[PDB]
Amino acid sequence: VWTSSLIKAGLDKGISINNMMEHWDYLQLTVAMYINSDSVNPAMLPGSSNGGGKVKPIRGFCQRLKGKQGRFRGNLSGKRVDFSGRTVISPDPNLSID
Amino acid sequence: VMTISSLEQRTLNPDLFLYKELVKAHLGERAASVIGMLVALGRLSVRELVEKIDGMDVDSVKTTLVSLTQLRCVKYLQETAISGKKTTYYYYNEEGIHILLYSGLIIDEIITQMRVNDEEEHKQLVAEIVQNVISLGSLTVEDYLSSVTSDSMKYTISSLFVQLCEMGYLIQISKLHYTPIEDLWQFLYEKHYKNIPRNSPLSDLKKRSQAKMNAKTDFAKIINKPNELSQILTVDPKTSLRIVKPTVSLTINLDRFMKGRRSKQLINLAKTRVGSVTAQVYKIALRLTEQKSPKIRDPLTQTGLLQDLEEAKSFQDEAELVEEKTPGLTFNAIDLARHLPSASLINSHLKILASSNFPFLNETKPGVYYVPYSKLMPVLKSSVYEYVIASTLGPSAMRLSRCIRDNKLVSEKIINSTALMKEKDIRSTLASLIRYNSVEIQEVPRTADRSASRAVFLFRCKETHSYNFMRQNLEWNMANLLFKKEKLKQENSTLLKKANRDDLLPSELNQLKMVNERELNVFARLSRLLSLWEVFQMA
Amino acid sequence: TEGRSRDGGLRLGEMERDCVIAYGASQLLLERLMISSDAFEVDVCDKCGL
Amino acid sequence: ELDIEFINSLLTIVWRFISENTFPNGFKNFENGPKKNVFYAPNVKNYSTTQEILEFITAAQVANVELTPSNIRSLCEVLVYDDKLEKVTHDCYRVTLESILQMSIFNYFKMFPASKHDKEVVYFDEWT
DNA sequence: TTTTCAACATATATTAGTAATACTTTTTCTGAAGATAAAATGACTCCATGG
DNA sequence: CCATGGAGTCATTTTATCTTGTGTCACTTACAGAAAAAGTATTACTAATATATGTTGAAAA
Ligand SMILES: [Zn+2]
Repeated sequence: VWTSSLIKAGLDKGISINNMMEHWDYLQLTVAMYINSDSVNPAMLPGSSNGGGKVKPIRGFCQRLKGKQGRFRGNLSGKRVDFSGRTVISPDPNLSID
Repeated sequence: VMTISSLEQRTLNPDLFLYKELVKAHLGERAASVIGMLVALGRLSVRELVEKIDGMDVDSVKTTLVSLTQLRCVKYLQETAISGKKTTYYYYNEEGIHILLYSGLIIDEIITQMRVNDEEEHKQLVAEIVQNVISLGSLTVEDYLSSVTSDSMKYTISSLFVQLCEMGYLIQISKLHYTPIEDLWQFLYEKHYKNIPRNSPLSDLKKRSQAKMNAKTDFAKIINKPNELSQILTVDPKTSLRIVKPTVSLTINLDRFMKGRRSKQLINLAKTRVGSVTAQVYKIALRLTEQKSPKIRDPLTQTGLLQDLEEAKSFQDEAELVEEKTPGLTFNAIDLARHLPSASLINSHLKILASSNFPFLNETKPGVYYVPYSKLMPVLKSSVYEYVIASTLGPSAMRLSRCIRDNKLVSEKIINSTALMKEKDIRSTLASLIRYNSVEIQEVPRTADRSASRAVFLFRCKETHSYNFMRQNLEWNMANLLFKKEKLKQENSTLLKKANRDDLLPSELNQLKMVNERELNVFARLSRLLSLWEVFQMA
Repeated sequence: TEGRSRDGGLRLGEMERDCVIAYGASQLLLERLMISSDAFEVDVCDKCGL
Repeated sequence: ELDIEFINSLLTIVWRFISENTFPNGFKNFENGPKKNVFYAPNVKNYSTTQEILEFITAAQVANVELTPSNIRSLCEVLVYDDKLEKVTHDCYRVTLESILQMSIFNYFKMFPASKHDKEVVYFDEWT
């Protein structure tokens, strides 16, 4: 929203051609950054709410749907269950089979 | 959100969209939605339609199909593969529904032939003629005049009669006539590689160029066969004068409606840059020569054949000199000074032709007063676009958009030099423009690989994309405007049929003039936008 | 939710679920990965399914 | 010049002279007053303005310095871009007759929108 | 020599009025392996002229 | 008329690349500076008060 309404109030009156396409670019890098991993920091540097600490885990998107157990594999086909129980074991041979 | 948004009805339907509302707004019902499928999905076969539209097989398809064909709303072909049997393939006719799309300025074409009889029912007569002709599609003066009352004056009835000829109105539509041009270039591109009497195995070039040459020269008379042939014109029956061949079915040839509607635009361009008097001289000067100029007919096979890094030029320059030469003898050396108001000594008033100099006309055989033509239109059309973004984007937009025209791929620093204003303005009247396309962008990287703030920008034209930003004008309100016409029909939808079959009430009288003046506005718009749209689609 | 502490509930992994497939137990599997875990109603529009 | 305004201040003046250079002076009263076929044989008048501008600029009546032939050329380039006037044969220049702009159809001027109530209008946006 | 006094004085705070200057702020404002491809490799052939 | 030279297209490698990698608990802990604006601290005045502070010094032991 921010880097958009920038260009929205921009391009109406102020800014400039050279100080435009780097914004609109940066828009492109967020919206793609948004739905997938790809680009991390090819010396592009971040926007609002950074601090400049070099934080690698920047996404909670394509990954949440993708690998490991985010969701697709673990949380959907692999659903955690209900009405269950877990415990250690001990033999009871005086008990029948089954 | 509120539905007054009007997005669904708006953005996602280009190209095709116009058609399936036109026919819907015109024919409608099942008769429409078939074409909507036909344009979108390309060439299509009779049976294959039903797998999609769910139109009650071989019922609507057949009935609505011929329902289109007499109105020539489809392009029609049939053939067989090597296995056998037969099959039929279709298209959306030419510009086609286009014929419907004007139909008003085709009413205005009276004004040309309107001369020699003015302020008459004869006007109303020939108007009734044409408005019946397009509506009924193909006609025959034998069946039409037969349905027309007897015991009246035949050669007086017919109006056209000896006029049917002119440039416009009608021609026989013959067989492969509306078989698609592109494909008949293939069928005619047979017979040549098809028949090679084992000439030489070497040099497919001798096979190739000769083929295309054979393909070109054999194609020539193909469109000229309908163009004019005396089978219509010459006939002179007994107890009568020269007649057409009413035995033949004819249909309006839009090419001379192309030419006619266009020459008006050539006027309104000239009616600017010269004086109104000599302007008028240019106004009638076309009326004599508006006949043979190919105009919107000249692109023709410019569709359908691969262009060339050379042969495309040998096709261009051919169209450059051609009719400026042979029809150049049909063109204007000494005009009759046809009618004119100027008066008294009229001759040097005619010598004013040279007053037309830039940017058009003003060429001849050396010193006979005359105009170039087949080359004229090419050096004319390119400069017909004029102001297409005036009183829309603001005048400031012109000056630099015009400036971007002179030089090319120019950077805003020196735009700020040649053109001038505080950059605060440029970054509006330019940046605000680029959203509407035109200028596009060139950019080159400097002291980087490619980056954000590590390069410089340049601005170019690509007038194709420019001249193509106004084909949205098609989808623009020719989209919406025609809805306006339709989606309001529901206000009186119950009142409309009441008012038609009644010939009362206060509220009936109330919104009659409302919805009507409303209409007359919506079609006023349609005429205006149409007049603008007359340019970009061809020429 | 995961583990003890939080609460309970346990895990049928992509690896394990195959087991009940091999038996060919339908109503059990659907009784496990559906009713027992998240049973949820959705209202879908036949036209333009969403 | 300088980089800021009072550019068109002199532009509107030079345009008025260049107009007189084309055909005779304004002559707008009734239907056709202009040029009466440009004196005799509009072709026989072959005329620029160009260099003469500097001699006309001598009139001053404004706070400035003089100005070079070069920059004048750009001053004229702007009115080529605005299409107030026309560039022909190097330094030769005409006017586009769009002095009439001063005062179906094509002419954004002498036209006005409705722009109330009825929703059927032709914008240049809402397709975009 | 030292200590207590004293004592002298001078800030310290209020409320003003100026008036003027100087001085900080603030607020704009911009300059791990195995598919996929890309290109260099090379053979094929159309097509050039000439003895 | 035909062998030649030159190029144009078209298989064919070999380089540059990206997606994966057994399962479950149970805790765990946007650059910086520039300019404009706002406002203020002295900068004198009495004028009462009553500590602090310094010094010093004078006065006393
Ligand atoms: Zn729905």
